[PDB]
Amino acid sequence: EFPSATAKARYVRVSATKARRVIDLVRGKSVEEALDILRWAPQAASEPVAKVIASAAANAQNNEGLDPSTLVVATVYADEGPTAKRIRPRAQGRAFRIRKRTSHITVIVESRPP
Amino acid sequence: PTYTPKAGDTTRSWYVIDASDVVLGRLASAAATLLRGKHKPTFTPNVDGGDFVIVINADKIAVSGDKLTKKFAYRHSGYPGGLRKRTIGELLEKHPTRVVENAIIGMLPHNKLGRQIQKKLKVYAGPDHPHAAQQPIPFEIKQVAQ
Amino acid sequence: TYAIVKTGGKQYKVAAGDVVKVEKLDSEPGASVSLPVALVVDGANVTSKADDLAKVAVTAEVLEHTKGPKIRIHKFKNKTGYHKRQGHRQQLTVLKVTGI
Amino acid sequence: AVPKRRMSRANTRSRRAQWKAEAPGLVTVSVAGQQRKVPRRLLKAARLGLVDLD
Amino acid sequence: VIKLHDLKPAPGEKKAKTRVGRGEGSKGKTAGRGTKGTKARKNVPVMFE
Amino acid sequence: ARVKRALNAQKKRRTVLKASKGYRGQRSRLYRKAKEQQLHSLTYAYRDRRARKGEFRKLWISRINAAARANDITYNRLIQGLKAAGVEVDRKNLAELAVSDPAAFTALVDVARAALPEDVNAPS
RNA sequence: UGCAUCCGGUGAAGCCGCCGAGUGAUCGAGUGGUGGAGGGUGUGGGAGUGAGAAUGCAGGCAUGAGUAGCGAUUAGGCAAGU
RNA sequence: GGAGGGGAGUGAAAGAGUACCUGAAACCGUGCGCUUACAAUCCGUCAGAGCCCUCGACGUGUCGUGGGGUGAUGGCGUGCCU
Repeated sequence: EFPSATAKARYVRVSATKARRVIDLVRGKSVEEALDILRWAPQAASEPVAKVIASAAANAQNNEGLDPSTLVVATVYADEGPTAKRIRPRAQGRAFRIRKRTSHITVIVESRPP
Repeated sequence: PTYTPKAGDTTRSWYVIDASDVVLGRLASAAATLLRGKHKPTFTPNVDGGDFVIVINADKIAVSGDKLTKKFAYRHSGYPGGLRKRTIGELLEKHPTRVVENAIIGMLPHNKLGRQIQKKLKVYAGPDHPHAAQQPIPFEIKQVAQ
Repeated sequence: TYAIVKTGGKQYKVAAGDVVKVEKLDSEPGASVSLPVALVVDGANVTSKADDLAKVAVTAEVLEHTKGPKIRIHKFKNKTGYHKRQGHRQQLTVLKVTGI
Repeated sequence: AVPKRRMSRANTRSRRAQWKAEAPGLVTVSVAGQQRKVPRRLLKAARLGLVDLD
Repeated sequence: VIKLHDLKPAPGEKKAKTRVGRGEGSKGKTAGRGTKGTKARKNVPVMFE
Repeated sequence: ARVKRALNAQKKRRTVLKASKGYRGQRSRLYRKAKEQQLHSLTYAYRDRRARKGEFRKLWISRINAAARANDITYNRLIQGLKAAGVEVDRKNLAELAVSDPAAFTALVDVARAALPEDVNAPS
């Protein structure tokens, strides 16, 4: 067990698959390494995920009083949030559904020692 | 309850069969028996508790009738017209051990445990084998009477 | 030593102190039933003759009457509508063998 | 054409795992004194100053 | 003393309604009509042969 | 009165889905597909409880045959000799002896070989 | 629902479980968790009383799939800015 | 940047945060245990190795009237409805 701090970005306008694609690069990694990865990652979901990780880090630093050096992304997961529905019109009068998916990106950083 | 082997009960013994003037199916049935473990009272059909079986002088196996020329070992490549047949004499002069192998493999179960049991089968065309360190017991193919 | 005790229309290999589940006996816990045998093995010597065995019994203390596992039957035949649910807990007795 | 049957969870996930991202390999750079991490592709431009290091 | 909770119908006075189409352990899936025909969805007149 | 049937309905669903743990895919997750398998599963269990007696008999026989042929006798003549000697021992315990008391098995083999005739292939 | 009883903010129902029970539908005045306000039992009365199927209806969610496509026949680019 | 969140506070309760009573399932994830990359699987059943957990006992880890989860492997096995 370790001291920890959490963050959640709820109702993010990206899909949970496209969030997981980048989360899987940073799970278990240090916060510094994770933020660098997500900085230099071409995927757009890297930005929200990095915002959340930075938020949890700053929460550990300010609210909980932990050194940002010792921080690891001990847990992180995206959850398929709400899903707005739209109608794309198509050929021959038919109407296909479009799903604007959202995600809840939850991060829990731990201050594991070296 | 009824006995089941547990992780160290499977003892392995090495047997060696001289296949000189011995009938092919006779030998193969005996060897499959030993390889499966039917000769053992610890026999459990979900366990390869059998014994290792060396076969020597496989080239001197005995085949009755015109089987040496009119029994074919067939094989398919997966391709059309990819049926290649080879008689038992052709197979004996090319790859001697293959006839004894194929016989035993057919006499064995066609399953994952059968595959595991094949590994205990060693077949050699001469009278000599390298598995002497294992101290194999000679196994004469008897017939229990009644 | 050990023996092969006949009871419940079946046979059970037992020795003294061995606890065995058998079919229901018309007895009560703490009672000491005496059961016939089919074979006795006092190590090497093997008693197998019927008279020599009928001169022998096996004492066993009834510990408790119990019930076996729940068998759940659901007979089914396709395209008929035939289902038939049924259950079973077989009554059993636990015997601790005490002497042979 | 169309899919005859609902793909099982196992197979769906078996290939959906292949839709991943290769993370970029990073290297250290000492621009403005600080040690930052960039790609080796961008190392030169970072030494120069053509890399927005947020 | 005889209260309202002591009142019971006589034996055999009340037979349970048979409920058809409520499972194959009962008069289910056809309601005793069989498979097909006029008699599977309608009733035939008595004045008809 | 109007009856919301979810309350009575979900019971069989809970039952089936709790019985269908360990199943792959839909068969563990969905009532309609777990139900299909619980039919097959309990049919198979009923069948197999009765075939289990045969399978264990087959196993015991295999082991007895092995031990017997190690004592230089066939299973059939062993059974013949035991029935002639009045040994009511069952194949389960014979197999257990063959595994655990080979000496006692040899003793029973000697008993059976004695009780056999002098020409087993004679009408008598 | 009639009647008679009983439980309940010292935590009802519902839901999730554990431990179990019944020949079966199923049970649990056995237990914990969640939860927050009505329920259980017996005896009768009445039913919008039990769904897995109707190319069933409605909602939600999957599979395909992070796939196709991102809508002409002109073409965008650099610098600077915000 | 905001959205959203974390501390702090209100509240009996924020596992009541204007997306809000309870908050099932499908569905989606994360984590732990077991298993699986020589194998032909109506997907289960019966037997069952090994691993893990648990309850008791003695003695100090092997045994049991045991219970569970996994399942190597073997046998059997042609979905439901109409």
